[PDB]
Amino acid sequence: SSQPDPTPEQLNKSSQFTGVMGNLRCLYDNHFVEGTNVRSTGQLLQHDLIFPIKDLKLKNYDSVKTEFNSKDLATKYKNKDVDIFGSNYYYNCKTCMYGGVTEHHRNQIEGKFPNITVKVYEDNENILSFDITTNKKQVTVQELDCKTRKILVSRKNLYEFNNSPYETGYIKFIESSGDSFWYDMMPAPGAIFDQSKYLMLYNDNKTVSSSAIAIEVHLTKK
Amino acid sequence: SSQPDPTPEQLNKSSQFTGVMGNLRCLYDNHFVEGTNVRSTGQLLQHDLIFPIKDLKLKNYDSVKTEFNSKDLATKYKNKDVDIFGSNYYYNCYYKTCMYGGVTEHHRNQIEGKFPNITVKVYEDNENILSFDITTNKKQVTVQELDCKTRKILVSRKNLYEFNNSPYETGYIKFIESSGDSFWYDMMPAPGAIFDQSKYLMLYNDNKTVSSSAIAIEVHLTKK
Repeated sequence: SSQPDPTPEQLNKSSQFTGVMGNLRCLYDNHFVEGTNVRSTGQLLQHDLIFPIKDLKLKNYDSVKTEFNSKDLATKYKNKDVDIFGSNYYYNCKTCMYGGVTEHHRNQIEGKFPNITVKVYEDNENILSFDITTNKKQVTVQELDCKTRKILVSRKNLYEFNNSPYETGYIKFIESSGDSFWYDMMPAPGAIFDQSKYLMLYNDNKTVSSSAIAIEVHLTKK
Repeated sequence: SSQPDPTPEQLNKSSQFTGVMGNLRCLYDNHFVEGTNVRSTGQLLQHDLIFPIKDLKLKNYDSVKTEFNSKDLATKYKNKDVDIFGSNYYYNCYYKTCMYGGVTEHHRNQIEGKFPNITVKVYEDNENILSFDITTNKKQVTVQELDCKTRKILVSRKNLYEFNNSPYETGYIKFIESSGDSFWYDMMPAPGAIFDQSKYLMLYNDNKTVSSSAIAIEVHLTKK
């Protein structure tokens, strides 16, 4: 069904993270891997797929490897023409990511793109609202998350180079049925931030209808 | 008599076409040239005819030149009042816009009352999963007009052609006349990165026509 909302004791405290928050910020303040109608050119293990997505922008990679939480997901998009959108890392890996794959055919939106509203709450107060878009009928939650966080960094300093103005923060997605789930936007405690480990949250390749999804960002101020 | 149905190997594979499928899509997704009771105003060679059909909609052309696979066809409609319906192109049309066939005599061909319902059966991997009807106002209608109308719906409803490529690997449209005689057209582009519109539309240059009240259409596609 759906995931129970977070308890304050269930959320990571940014104040307890002592590393450089800029390592998390760089995963969302910027450009994301993007591929249109591509086909996998190989794979390493039964849980991933490699796509010939070159970086025309900064020339940081000539291909990308994405990982899924199951062999089924990889088998599924193995020989399909797909679209890719997500946050990549180099740390442990050419550049990798997780999930971010949707079937290209029949998924292209014609005409007006859907307006997905993001309601931002600070200490339970709807303080800001903005819309994001997509060109996909069925879009990965990752693409929506990425686009939302980018705006949150640019407009609300969600992540700063050192730490964050917010103690806790989670992004909640609600589908038409009322079913919801959320992601912790803050890093685990300690001085080290493992990017390859954090982005693993996107490996379920979860997708939703772009015209039937609501987003809520809940933050607590320091 | 009739054309043998296509073998899998006789059909173009969209996956082998690397250009922009949108160049083929644009030939069947919007408007088609249409003229009612017009008369040719000239011609360049012996197997074409120019008609004073103006683009009232988008103002993209003041006349149209259509080509046939023979001089006889051009001579036949040269001085007759005709109706025109077809898919036009603008890349390598000198005499504006060009086309192939699409001509039927206007007089005695106008349908009075209820227009015929031409059923289109759509098959995906040999499974009839969808059927829809198209119509026309002509007793004897060109198969170009029927093809055009069918593909337009297929693009709008089944994403037959997308901007990049297509959800279907192979695809052909088959026409069957009352006698059982049939023929088909390959709906997929030739392999490679280039799509020649003027070359593709040549399939309509025989100006083939059929009875609108005695024709069946079948679309056979294979999924990717």
